[PDB]
Amino acid sequence: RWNPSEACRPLVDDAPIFYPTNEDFDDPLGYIEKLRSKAESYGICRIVPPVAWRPPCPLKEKKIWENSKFPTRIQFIDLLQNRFGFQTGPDFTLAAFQKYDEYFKECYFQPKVKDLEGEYWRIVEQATDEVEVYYGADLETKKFGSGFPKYKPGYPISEADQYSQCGWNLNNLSRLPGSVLAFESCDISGVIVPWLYVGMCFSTFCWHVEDHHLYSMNYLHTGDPKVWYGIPGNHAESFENVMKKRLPDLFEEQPDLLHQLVTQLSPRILKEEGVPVYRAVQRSGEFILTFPKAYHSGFNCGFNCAEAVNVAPVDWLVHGQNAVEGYSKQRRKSSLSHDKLLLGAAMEATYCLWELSLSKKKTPVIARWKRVCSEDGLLTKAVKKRVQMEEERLNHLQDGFSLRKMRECFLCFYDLHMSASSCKCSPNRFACLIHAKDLCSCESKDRYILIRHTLDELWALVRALEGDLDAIDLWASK
Ligand code: NI
Ligand SMILES: [Zn+2]
Ligand SMILES: [Zn+2]
Repeated sequence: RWNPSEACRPLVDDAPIFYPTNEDFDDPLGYIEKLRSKAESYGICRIVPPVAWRPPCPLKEKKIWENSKFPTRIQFIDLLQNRFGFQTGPDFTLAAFQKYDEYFKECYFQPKVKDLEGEYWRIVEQATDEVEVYYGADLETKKFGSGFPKYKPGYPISEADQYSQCGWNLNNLSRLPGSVLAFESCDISGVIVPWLYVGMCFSTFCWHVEDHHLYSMNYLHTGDPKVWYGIPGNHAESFENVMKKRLPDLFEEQPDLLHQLVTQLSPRILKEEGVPVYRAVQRSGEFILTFPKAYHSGFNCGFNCAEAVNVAPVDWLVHGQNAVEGYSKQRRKSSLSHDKLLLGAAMEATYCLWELSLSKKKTPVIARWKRVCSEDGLLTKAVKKRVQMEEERLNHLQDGFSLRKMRECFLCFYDLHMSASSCKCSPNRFACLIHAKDLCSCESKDRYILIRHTLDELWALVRALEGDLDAIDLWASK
């Protein structure tokens, strides 16, 4: 079934590859921050851990490897570009799935990475026959278990414990100090608690971008390589347009195709249309880093098991803001509360400044928070921007609206953590301040607004980030 004479490998330049020291790996967020200047213009990058950094994998224990079940879905590789969703497949264990991957490869190819790539794109672009494969995607590490070790009390000291404490352990990455996801109490699947992906030959994750345009970190625990293609964030729009222009219209039946994640488009076609694409080959024991609003896709070269999680350093905030605004225009539901995270970061920073006031010990965390909140600080800019948005929206209404001190918009599903407009007629139903008028049609006397913080309190927060001790004192008490 393999036809190497008609291979269709695209000519894609390689994404950058990094080799961090041990010291570099002692501080994940700082290293990511430094990687930004070098690799954000690419969209993705490959990260090779220092020599001998390789955590044990609990999934390999036979109680899980042989007996733990996960569902799969069916992908028709020949239909990914030229033609809908991935149908239910059979249940698998890791052992069974590895076995079937072996069977499949031997039948199919009677093979190095580039051969596999050429054949994959041959199937996608110009299919001679139908090719179906199974994919175990978005598996929740809570039920099944994580690929990373966890600390277990009552055991002798081992390297496993050290790995379980590590910041590059994807179970710990999301809520590290410096990542605003730490201010979300719920263990959101995928976003804060890592997802597991079990792949076989040709298993595909189509073109997509992360929810809220977050950072994405992926670790390949075991198995065959995974081929990645990535688009720079600043070209996202371009990509989108090309998708509308090179598959016209697989955007008719479903204006919402981009977010369905069932469509593949060759990097060849993207390059002919002027969209820069970069390539990475992820092998077991390696990381793939994905930047805000950076489209990515790819496929597996055989049986493997990967883990993925989100992270949100302060420099993401801007993007994040944009994202939810976009969602509001798209009438799409959010996966998290942005204002909650922003406010959380602001209050944490304010607390650190307040601690500096009392001449308490200066810690690396306190330092990091301080360097992002002055007049020029990124956090301060984010908060100030948000507050300005609130002021403008508030000004547009409250003609008799009335206010009450303290949830999605009924119309655009905007998260209402900060403020929510409602009426007497319809309690338990809310609108964002943009669509406050669209809620009811009642007279102003019956309208009103739930508000978490008065406007002067918010401006006080902005001032506190800029270093006013009275404002700092005020917000430290919250
Ligand atoms: Ni992703
Ligand atoms: Zn709204
Ligand atoms: Zn009303």
